[PDB]
Amino acid sequence: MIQKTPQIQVYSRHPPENGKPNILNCYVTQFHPPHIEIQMLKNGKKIPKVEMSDMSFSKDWSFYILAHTEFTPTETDTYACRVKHDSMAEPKTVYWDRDM
Amino acid sequence: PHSMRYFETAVSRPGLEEPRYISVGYVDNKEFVRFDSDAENPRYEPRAPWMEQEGPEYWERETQKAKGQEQWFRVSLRNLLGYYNQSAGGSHTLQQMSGCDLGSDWRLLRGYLQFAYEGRDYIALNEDLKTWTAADMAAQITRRKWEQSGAAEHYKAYLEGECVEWLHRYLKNGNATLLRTDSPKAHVTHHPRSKGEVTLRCWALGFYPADITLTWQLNGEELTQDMELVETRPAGDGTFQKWASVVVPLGKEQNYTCRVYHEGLPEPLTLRW
Amino acid sequence: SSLENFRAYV
Repeated sequence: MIQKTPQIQVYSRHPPENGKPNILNCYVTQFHPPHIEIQMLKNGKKIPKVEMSDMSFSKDWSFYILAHTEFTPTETDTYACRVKHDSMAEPKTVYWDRDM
Repeated sequence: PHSMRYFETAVSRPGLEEPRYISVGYVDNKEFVRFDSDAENPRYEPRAPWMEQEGPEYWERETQKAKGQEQWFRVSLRNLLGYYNQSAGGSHTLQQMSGCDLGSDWRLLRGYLQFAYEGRDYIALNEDLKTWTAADMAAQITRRKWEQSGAAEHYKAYLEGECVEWLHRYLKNGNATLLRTDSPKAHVTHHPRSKGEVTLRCWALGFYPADITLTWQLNGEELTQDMELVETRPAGDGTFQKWASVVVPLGKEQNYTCRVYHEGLPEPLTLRW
Repeated sequence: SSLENFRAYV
């Protein structure tokens, strides 16, 4: 019952340059319970070999985790992070915005 | 400002005897060790290069202690279930943060010990390392139980002893890593926002440590309450990122300046579109 | 070096 909705940030490790290999990050924070499912997407399709960091929690007790995968940003492909957590009745999908 | 902390988490697994237990140690906010109950072979593991200095007996000792913590958290979670009249059919969490801080003079500055149930403050050891602060009625039970047993002295001893001992050692072994900086690489971007207005983003990338301050100014004044500041995020390679943006009238961008303050920067940066 | 909690449980 003590639930906290996760905050989600989707961003690249290095400045985005269409055509050049990079790493896409999905930083999920401020959530509780610790149980959480994260999937990274490319044009609505799950990206294979997505790496999950080990989970941790911050000074305010809320948990956080970092999911990341290799990707090559383009002109037309879309990238997003879909998070399923008990605090939400439905999975939340956040798209990558290269200006954020 | 130096410190060491162990963030422990125990999550009950309905129907099972053993809860999942995860312990992560930090020195100056850098993860350096970790023990996870789920691993194929549970053992504290090195998470910082400088920890490769420790011999096999170190990991062996830490691992045993972890086993001890598993049992403590297991029993405590069962007790808490009773305190709150909760059902075992559901999952619950018990967390603990403990450690010490060193001041500029190097002496111990303060010791810490705090617990949280279901992610909410439960009970905490006060700075005097003698009295307890309970968050609710349930915790009051624990408080009275611990005063009568004199648990405080146990924690105080570790916090003023072993905790300080190993923090000095760790700060000494990973000195070259922990005391380094990677000043931020910054730049400003320009983006469309709405009619007659645009967004200016001040980016700070690849910096370490995470501590940083970004500000915007308009004709000599910092735009405190009219600035969107994102929460600091990990780049994934050990460094961090952060940015602050402001919405400005199209045509007056040149009137705004961004300042970046980081300890790797002897003088604050000053950028603009 | 990690801490070992006191014998008294919550």
